[PDB]
Amino acid sequence: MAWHLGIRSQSRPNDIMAEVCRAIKQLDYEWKVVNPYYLRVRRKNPVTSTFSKMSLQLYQVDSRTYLLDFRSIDDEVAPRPGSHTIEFFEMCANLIKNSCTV
Amino acid sequence: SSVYTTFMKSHRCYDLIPTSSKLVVFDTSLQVKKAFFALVTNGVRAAPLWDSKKQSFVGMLTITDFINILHRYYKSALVQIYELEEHKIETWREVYLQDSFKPLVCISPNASLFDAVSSLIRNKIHRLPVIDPESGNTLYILTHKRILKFLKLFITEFPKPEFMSKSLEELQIGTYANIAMVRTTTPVYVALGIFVQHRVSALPVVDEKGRVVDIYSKFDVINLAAEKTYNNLDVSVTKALQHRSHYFEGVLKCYLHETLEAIINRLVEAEVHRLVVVDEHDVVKGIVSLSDILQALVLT
Amino acid sequence: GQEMYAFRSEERFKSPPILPPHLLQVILNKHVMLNHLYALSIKDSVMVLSATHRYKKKYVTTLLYKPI
Ligand SMILES: CCN(CC)c1ccc2cc(C(=O)N[C@H]3[C@@H](O)[C@H](n4cnc5c(N)ncnc54)O[C@@H]3COP(=O)(O)OP(=O)(O)O)c(=O)oc2c1
Ligand SMILES: CCN(CC)c1ccc2cc(C(=O)N[C@H]3[C@@H](O)[C@H](n4cnc5c(N)ncnc54)O[C@@H]3COP(=O)(O)OP(=O)(O)O)c(=O)oc2c1
Ligand SMILES: Nc1ncnc2c1ncn2[C@@H]1O[C@H](COP(=O)(O)O)[C@@H](O)[C@H]1O
Repeated sequence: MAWHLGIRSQSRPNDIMAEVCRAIKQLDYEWKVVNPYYLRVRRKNPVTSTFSKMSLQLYQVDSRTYLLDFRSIDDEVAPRPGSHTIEFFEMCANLIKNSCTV
Repeated sequence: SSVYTTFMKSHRCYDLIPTSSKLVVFDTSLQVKKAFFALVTNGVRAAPLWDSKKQSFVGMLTITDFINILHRYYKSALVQIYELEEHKIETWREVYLQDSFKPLVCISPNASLFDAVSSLIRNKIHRLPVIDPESGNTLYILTHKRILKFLKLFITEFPKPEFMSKSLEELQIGTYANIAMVRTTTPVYVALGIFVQHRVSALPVVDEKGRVVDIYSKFDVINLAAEKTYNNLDVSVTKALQHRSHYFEGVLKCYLHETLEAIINRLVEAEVHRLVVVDEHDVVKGIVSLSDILQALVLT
Repeated sequence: GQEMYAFRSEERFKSPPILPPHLLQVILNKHVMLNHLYALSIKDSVMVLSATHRYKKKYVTTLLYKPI
């Protein structure tokens, strides 16, 4: 199994940023722009009412290729609804699905 | 109350989790055929089930699920019904009970090891997800094998109870009646039917004189998911066991008159779920499983 | 009074930062990579997402199998 860090693209850095920003907006997530390649993302869960936080960071891996990195942010018998880890995966998935194509 | 009961009541489930572990989770809308192949590919025996609509864990997918689905698949095919193989997890789960409804059994990392053993026994289960209530994350899947190993290791041999020196026959630990078994020539589909009917995790393979020559267990069943079999269920158990013909010593056995200590030691050292109880001539007399052991330690 | 002037750096963020050699792109299966998303190449309409998280002193690598 070959595991890959985030997703790679050869699209323009500004076009990648603009498109993740539009996808965030279309998804009703809150966001902050830390720097032009670094975003903090916050979401209220439609079912649970709890909040999920992550970071997005764009890197250059070679002269034509960029890498979008996703990092979960740490806060502070039958199970209740909710899982920070799975919800992180779902945020990432929803963001990817709505900002880009293969 | 004993040195085992005291130990279990004073240790948390957290203490059992290895520093580093792997967990496979399935969204319920995933195809069943793909989920079981993921069990094999990842070298894992069970997976928590995530329901995206509910934003919750709702169950576990285990080899028992695979046994039940294969059994139904085989019978349906003889009657030209072909659904299950394109069933998603949610549709398969909808089939089997559905109010009859069984919720997910789980435990907190801060709950006692005693409560963990109690939950496994009461719910008739082999897989107990440890779920952190603060984050809601599943941390680890707790098992009989892991619990016994922990006990054996972290309890000093002495302050030793009297019952450790007593034989299985004296203490009546294990099953010694109506043992589910197969023969050397028994087809796989018949074996699955026996699994489904008796809710048992392994079947001894015997010759014409009732002597054990091999064992057909849950490990051998998920191998059918690895190979693109699903078809050759008409082959013998022996043919199905050719996937491990080499690198196989023999079946791990015990006798009725061995001490509990010796058997706990053998089970722990071998990392196996059960011993086949046998007489002087290798004729099967019963089974002692990790289930029987832990039920005995929690109650005596 | 006199008009004032503005000095903007501009090219500080003309290109995204290069990936630091401690963060590795590919892991074989076969540190602090904690909380970072990993993924298998999409095969037959299923995505596999992965990440490692800390709870007290314990690390769990979770894999989610999810249809597109
Ligand atoms: C007559 C209708 N019918 C035939 C079509 C049925 C009806 C019911 C079931 C129920 C199953 C099941 O429950 N399996 C499994 C599993 O889905 C479930 N389970 C395991 N851990 C659980 C947990 N922590 N919480 C809740 N459930 C857990 O309990 C069953 C037993 O599994 P197990 O814990 O012995 O694991 P193992 O298979 O030994 O690794 C099952 O496989 O097949 C079924 C077929
Ligand atoms: C690199 C070499 N290679 C490629 C060919 C491998 C790789 C991995 C395995 C893993 C095995 C296994 O996990 N078996 C299983 C099983 O075949 C065996 N076993 C269980 N009870 C036994 C008994 N009473 N007597 C004898 N054996 C018993 O021990 C292993 C552990 O099984 P288990 O006790 O967790 O539950 P299960 O028996 O699967 O319900 C195994 O058998 O053979 C292997 C060969
Ligand atoms: N082949 C078998 N036939 C009859 N009983 C069994 C068999 N295997 C296990 N058992 C018993 O069923 C219970 C659960 O077994 P296990 O599936 O190994 O946890 C224990 O009491 C076992 O002794």
